[PDB]
Amino acid sequence: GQQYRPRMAFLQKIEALVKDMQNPETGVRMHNQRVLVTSVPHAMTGGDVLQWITQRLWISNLEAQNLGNFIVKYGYIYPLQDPKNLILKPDSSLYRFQTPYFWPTQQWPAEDTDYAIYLAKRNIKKKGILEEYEKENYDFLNKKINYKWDFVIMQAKEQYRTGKERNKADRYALDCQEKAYWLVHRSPPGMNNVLDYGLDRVTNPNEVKKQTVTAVRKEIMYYQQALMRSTVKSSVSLGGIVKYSEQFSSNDAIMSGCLPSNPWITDDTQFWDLNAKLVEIPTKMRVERWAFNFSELIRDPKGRQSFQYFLKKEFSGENLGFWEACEDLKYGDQSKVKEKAEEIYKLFLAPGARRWINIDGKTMDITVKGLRHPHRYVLDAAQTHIYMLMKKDSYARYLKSPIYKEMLAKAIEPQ
Amino acid sequence: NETLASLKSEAESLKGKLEEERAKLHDVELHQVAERVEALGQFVMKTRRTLKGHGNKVLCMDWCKDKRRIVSSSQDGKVIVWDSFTTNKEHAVTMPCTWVMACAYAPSGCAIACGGLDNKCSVYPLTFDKNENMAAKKKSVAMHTNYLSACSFTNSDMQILTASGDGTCALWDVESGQLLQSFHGHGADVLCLDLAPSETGNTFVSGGCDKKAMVWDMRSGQCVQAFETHESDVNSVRYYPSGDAFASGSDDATCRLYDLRADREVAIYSKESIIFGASSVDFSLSGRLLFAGYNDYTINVWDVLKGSRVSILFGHENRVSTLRVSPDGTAFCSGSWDHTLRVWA
Repeated sequence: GQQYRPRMAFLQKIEALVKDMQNPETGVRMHNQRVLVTSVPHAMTGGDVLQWITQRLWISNLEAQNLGNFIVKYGYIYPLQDPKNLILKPDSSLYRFQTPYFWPTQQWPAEDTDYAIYLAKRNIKKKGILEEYEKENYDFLNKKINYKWDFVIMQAKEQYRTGKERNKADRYALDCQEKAYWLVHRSPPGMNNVLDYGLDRVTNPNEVKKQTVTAVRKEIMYYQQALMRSTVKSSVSLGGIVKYSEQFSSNDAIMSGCLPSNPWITDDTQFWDLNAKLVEIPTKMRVERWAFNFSELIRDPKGRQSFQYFLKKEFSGENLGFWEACEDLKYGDQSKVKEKAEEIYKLFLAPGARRWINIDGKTMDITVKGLRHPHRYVLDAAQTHIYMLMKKDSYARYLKSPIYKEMLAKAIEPQ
Repeated sequence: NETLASLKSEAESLKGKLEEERAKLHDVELHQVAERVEALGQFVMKTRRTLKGHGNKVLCMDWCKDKRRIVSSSQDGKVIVWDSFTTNKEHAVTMPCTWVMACAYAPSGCAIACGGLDNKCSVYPLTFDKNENMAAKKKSVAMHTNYLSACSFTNSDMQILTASGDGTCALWDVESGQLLQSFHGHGADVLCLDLAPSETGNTFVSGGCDKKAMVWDMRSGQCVQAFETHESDVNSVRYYPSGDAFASGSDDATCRLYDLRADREVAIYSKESIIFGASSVDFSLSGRLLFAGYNDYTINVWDVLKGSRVSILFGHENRVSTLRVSPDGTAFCSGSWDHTLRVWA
């Protein structure tokens, strides 16, 4: 199955923020401590942490509140009161920074042995001061790691013994700190497990894999291939992208709205009704969109139907049939391909063909040589040739034709 | 190993030569080209529909080309087809495995594909049968050696593209289940894919846990263009509507735009306040806006051209795991580990 924990880039990013917060000159405002507590940092209010986030990242209080909540849910900061409530309260409620020893890590989850030791220790500090879920957890572990139990108990007794050399304030503070860790890593039932990362990976992200020769050879092949490829200036390609978005802006309903209205906003389905795939009379917006580029026309069944009528009138009404046949060959059922390829050649391309179309000498040779060993891309060169011919010649003339002009004229204008 | 050492030296030489050949034509930045594009109007999107019915995390969704039906899949093995406009559930099937991480709608609107922990991708027909038994009609198409992460129909109901934790993508014939082409190159688990909307229609892009996005030639099985600028896992990839660029979303909390014609990263969409992973990205119809779902339960919306955040959307109560803009560009759907989906407009 899957053996490895996924990458967790967020951890380093929280840690960087937490370090910024602890800066002596520019960090979160801290509190005095009139009772001498040596084992943990000074406390700070939820409101002060939130204010620091809002100001540092220059964001709304809602966004700062969401982020602040996650810092608490992951256990980097913990509340001194109402400890089961893992939110950052925008008020005078007190919090402390967790010690780095109790931070979450990408590669290592909290371990059952360590949890058993914590519960066995807590068990000693009372009889069952253990909460319900913790008693269940303790009993589960006593069975699961039965073999380690002498070690678990020894270690619990050891730590309990050492805990007694702290004064009342330090002992209380340390107990709060450790409990805050376990609340994140072994959460009560019915509480979110923020540590749920979904599925493990097949591949270990922490593996420094030795590149084999075959690997480096393949890298070389990629570069040699890439160097053979042509590119254009950024001014050209990016100019195209900017122009494309500008051209399609009015058709982008999220940005610009639509006519008569957006069905998701008004519950009026007319916009969908008027734009049915096979609507009798298309909207003016739709007909106009066919003029943006050849693919817009071809991909719209109503557009393609109009374009086919134009072509048939010019005695080119098999080009589109040939293009569609090649599309089906390439994307359709593959048990058929060999026969299908041969029958398309015989029908459209061969001398005396019954749906004859013209292709140039070079394209025909590429096709004929390929057909010696038919496969699903064997008509790709002929298909491209015919598509580009339609695009370069027929498309612009279609847009200038009475057929397109009449379509524009009868097209529906809603609102 | 002298052969290995020499080959690595040659590979680095060619990497630097390719870098320099590409750099010669890098004369302008996208933010400069877009210096005078018109500003957007006020952002006002809100939740219009909440789809409740999944019993556990929603992992994937896809719109039907009819603009209103949606297929969605869950950790508990359940796949639901909704009429999202009314919210009515129209079809439902429980897969024999959990963690159905991938689902796709067929372009005919008469079938769906899905899979996950079963290491397969299976096609189910959709019918108007009264007591419809979908499970009885499951057809296993793809077989991988580890989990399915992503799938899509090609330009027909007859062919399917899959991505897997086994490190590969593959193209399949639905009727026979025959492997048409495998795509090897990712160093690790492949997490996502998207078919190019180009006029040629011979390529697709994938993203994975090698932190790379790779563009593949479906005819040859070769990676023709690779991009390696993310700092963590690439969770989502999506072509810009013209086909001449694509965006990715990553565990590194950024989304990025890559220009395929100039062969370069051209935008990084990020903020210091956004530190959790982007799981899913999709474009508005015109490509001006990029919507992304994040592991901190939010959706961030980006101005593709200007590079700034347009808005942050709150509402989901756990990770946003999946996000698609509707086929006619009027809405988008987010799915979440909170067991719900939302349609926004």
